Amino acid sequence: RIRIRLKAFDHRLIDQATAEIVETAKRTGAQVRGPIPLPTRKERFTVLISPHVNKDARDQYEIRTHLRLVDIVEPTEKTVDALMRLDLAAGVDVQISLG
Amino acid sequence: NQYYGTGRRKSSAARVFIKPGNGKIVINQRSLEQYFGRETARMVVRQPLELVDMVEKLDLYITVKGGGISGQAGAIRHGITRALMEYDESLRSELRKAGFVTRDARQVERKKVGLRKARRRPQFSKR
Amino acid sequence: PRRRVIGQRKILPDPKFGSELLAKFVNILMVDGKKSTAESIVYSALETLAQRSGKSELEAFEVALENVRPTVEVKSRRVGGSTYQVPVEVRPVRRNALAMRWIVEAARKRGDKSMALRLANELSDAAENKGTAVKKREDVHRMAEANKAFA
Amino acid sequence: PRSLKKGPFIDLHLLKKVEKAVESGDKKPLRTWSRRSTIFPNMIGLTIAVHNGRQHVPVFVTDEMVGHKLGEFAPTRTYRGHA
Amino acid sequence: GQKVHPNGIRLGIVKPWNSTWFANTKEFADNLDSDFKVRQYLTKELAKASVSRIVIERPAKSIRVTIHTARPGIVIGKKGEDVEKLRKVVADIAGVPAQINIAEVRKPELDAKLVADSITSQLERRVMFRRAMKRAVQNAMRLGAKGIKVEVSGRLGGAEIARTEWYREGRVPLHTLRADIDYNTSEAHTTYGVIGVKVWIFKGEILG
Amino acid sequence: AKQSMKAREVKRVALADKYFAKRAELKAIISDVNASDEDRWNAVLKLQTLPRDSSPSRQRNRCRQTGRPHGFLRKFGLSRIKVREAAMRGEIPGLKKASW
RNA sequence: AGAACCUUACCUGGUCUUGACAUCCACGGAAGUUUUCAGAGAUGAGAAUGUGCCUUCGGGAACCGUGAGACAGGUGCUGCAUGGCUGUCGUCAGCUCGUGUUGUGAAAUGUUGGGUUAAGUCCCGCAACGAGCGCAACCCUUAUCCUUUGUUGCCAGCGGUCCGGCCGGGAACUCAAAGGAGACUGCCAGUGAUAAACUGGAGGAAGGUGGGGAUGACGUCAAGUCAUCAUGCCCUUACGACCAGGGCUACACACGUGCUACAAUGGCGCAUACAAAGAGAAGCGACCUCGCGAGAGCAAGCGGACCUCAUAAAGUGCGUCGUAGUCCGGAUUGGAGUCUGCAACUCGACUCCAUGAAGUCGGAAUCGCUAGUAAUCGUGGAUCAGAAUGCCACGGUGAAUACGU
Repeated sequence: RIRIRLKAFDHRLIDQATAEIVETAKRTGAQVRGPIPLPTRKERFTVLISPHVNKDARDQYEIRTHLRLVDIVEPTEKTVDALMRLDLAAGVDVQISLG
Repeated sequence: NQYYGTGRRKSSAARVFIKPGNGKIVINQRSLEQYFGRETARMVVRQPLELVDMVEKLDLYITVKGGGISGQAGAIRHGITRALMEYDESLRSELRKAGFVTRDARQVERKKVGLRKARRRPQFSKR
Repeated sequence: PRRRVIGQRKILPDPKFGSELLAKFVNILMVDGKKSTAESIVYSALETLAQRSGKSELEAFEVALENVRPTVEVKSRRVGGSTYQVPVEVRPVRRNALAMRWIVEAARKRGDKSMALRLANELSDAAENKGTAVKKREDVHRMAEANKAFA
Repeated sequence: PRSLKKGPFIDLHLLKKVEKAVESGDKKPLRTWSRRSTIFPNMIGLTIAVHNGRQHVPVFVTDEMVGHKLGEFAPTRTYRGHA
Repeated sequence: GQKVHPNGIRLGIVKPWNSTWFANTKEFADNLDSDFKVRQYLTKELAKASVSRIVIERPAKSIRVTIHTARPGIVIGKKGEDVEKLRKVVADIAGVPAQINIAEVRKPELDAKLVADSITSQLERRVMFRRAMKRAVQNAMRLGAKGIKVEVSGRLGGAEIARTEWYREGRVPLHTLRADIDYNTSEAHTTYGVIGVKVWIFKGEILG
Repeated sequence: AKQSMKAREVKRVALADKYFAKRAELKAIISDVNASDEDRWNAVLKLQTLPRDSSPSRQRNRCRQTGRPHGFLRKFGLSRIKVREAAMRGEIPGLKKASW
């Protein structure tokens, strides 16, 4: 089975990507597993915002890396190649792994 | 046939199932006395049942995750209450009166930059 | 505070006897949020006390409390140049609390070994009308009496 | 202290110098900066002027000084008294 | 240093990001560095061309730049002569295949950054700062800004004691997150010192 | 930071890049309990001979824009101050002010 | 958001001077690759390979070498020349403007007054009428529900069992995200000026801004920062650059902020339960073997809801100690060692064995906190080779009190 790990910072974008991937899968092949949402990584950062000194003065940023696990149960001739061909929107790291 | 209610309190998440029976309580494949060493916890889990005389009438299977002991107990109680509500739907008023239907929304307040804790400010001095 | 009075928060009764007062006492006793240990101690105190005086566990405790409750306490107004301590009739909710607190203090003070034992001893003293808490109460009363002119 | 498996530490150059001295049989003081160098059995008898940051201070090596380092016998700070 | 940055507070809601790519902790810093480089280069090059926003977007080991500029004609030059030239240098800077797109900025009086730049330029060529500010404000208003604020600070008219002056017109709500507040800044490196120019331009509120 | 400092850092990095294979090998040799004493000694001495700037524990992480040694962040390769600026500008992808 | 070296800006010596870092020509050499002796090292002297993209051949672009200067360089001075960024009063409810009107005018009015509010919040009046910046709302998070999607997450009901959700499976529940619903004084009664509101109650997971965060008006302090950065006199064979060692860790003393204690609500021993949130490829490192232990060896699983860090601790049960400077307390020092690292002397952390200071709740005075708060208990992260009792995060247990001004 082809497991697909979509990773992105924007959630909407990721969602869009996932849908597209599903569409790509579903026309060619059959029995797409589904878009399973894994836990989001909220990598936080604190920094001092003064140039020199004021320690209680701080900004707390974060990067929300979202995960989408799409799986394809039956890899056909037409489907996998189609998937390979299909480039998704920018800012969405997709990894594809069969078996 | 088994009825159900979800329990939640602090970071605990109880899964209470109500069935008709003799009144044996199992929490994560352990007895009430085994799982909760604390008397208070036991009391809290039995409270709703005590309030509405169905201690002997119904068995309940529970599995709980997260939080500590007291929190877990609270969650369990909540779950039980929910189950009761589902099952009878005419005991609601009593439950409300008791204060068990209410999800206790008190979470731990986050630590805040500047402060040592949620509210403890560090030691001040003019000089 | 200035703006708004607020409703006192809900307190659960203790599992052994099913009492609010007892629970409150236990809470008062407690330190570092170690409630369980404190409650155990309280229970121990009760049991010993019960053994000593007969009666029940709860009833005896109540009796003990009764001998250390203050009718009247004082407060500092200080409107003049020098300070005037003024007596005030201390309300039902507060009086009960105060007695408990005093008892706890006495227990803490006491030279006996285990905490629970000390507590029990204190309770016994209260029941009999000697000891530390009782003395404190008397002092409080005495002060009020002295300053009865102010009202 | 240093691990036993690693052995003792001595600066290579210093060691070489010591060897040379031994070969010669001379007793002119060897000025050295390697304060971190451990003293060796063969160094006994030699005067070796160890740097203290500022100046080279002469250290006549003895049987008792072997396990120690050269910087131990060349104090850097110079405190007499507050009054 | 009272105020929060108006762009920065709104990135999740009404404002988008400039650099728009994903990368793991391994390659992220490098990517950032690359972005910084390319942007810097672009600024250096297209100073005379009125450039507002460089948007970098790298999918599949290939960098896509998008230059928002008021006058494409100067940035493009002859059709695909200057752009092409830019591209190879961009690629070199990155170390990947480059692709430059050029968005045409409609209404450069309403683009805040551009306005700021203009103001700075004016300052440099020794105009009355106040008159410049007025012009900036007025023009934006004319163009259909719901509001605009501009602020200039330090060594104004070469005066020994530095001060800040600012002109607002219309409404410029900063606490309101849903407000499209185009904020940007610039610096006039005059004979007496630097003169910092801030400008806020309120396009309107977004409803979603 | 100064230019000079930056240059030094760069040099150090270069050295590290150069001498990694050898240094690592030497380290391995030194570690290896199943080995000759003399060999080990040689390795130890060999290491000393190699340049100091060849060590990776010599090089300090500085900001990639300003060269500021302190307040550094690894993910961004930037000092706090610059990082913040980047965030404000929209230049760091995904990064926005966090509240919870 | 981490001084052994580095960092480092300081000291001591040893050295360099178009230079460590750039651009420019001139012309000597392909770059680079390997290795040798002296030196603390910086540097100062040797042996091997190569000639790629193109020439009516006066040669070129990358990358070393030398000399000239143009210049580089400066964590040098001025934050009282500046920008940017920051603190602060203060998340205090304020601060203004246009037009009108009043006053010779500075100014006033609006913005005051009656009520009310967390709020210049809202209503009513009124020479004001309007507007803006702020107080509110929009944003994140947390509390309830629903829909969607179910692996690496889940196990209610089914069969099988090595009694492990592990394996058939199931999509219920938890959980995971994505999208919706929900709270508005909307509904009820009374008080109120026919009001804005207030007081209570009904429902509800939540009630009157539900809890928390982000958000900081005009301005103030010639507040802080020229040593992040940028930027408007001074040094330029040295106030620049390279190096090794030392210092930033000094110690009659005074202050600030913390940790650990002084014990029995405890210490010690044995058993045993319940988290959350994070990090991880020059990385996290199971299992197994060895070591009293720090660790060592071997070495899977894993860019990770999968594997690893990783046993939560307080707690609970049973035993012991019995108020002692103690089986409290752990400083200090001796020995021996482990790991990181070219390198632990100055000056790392941790381990083992020994050693066992002061300290029995602290003078004048002084700080924090109104709830999942304080108090207490552990856990993680950043910087980081190594080096936290600090900082930033996470959950556990969990109070007291608020009469009032």
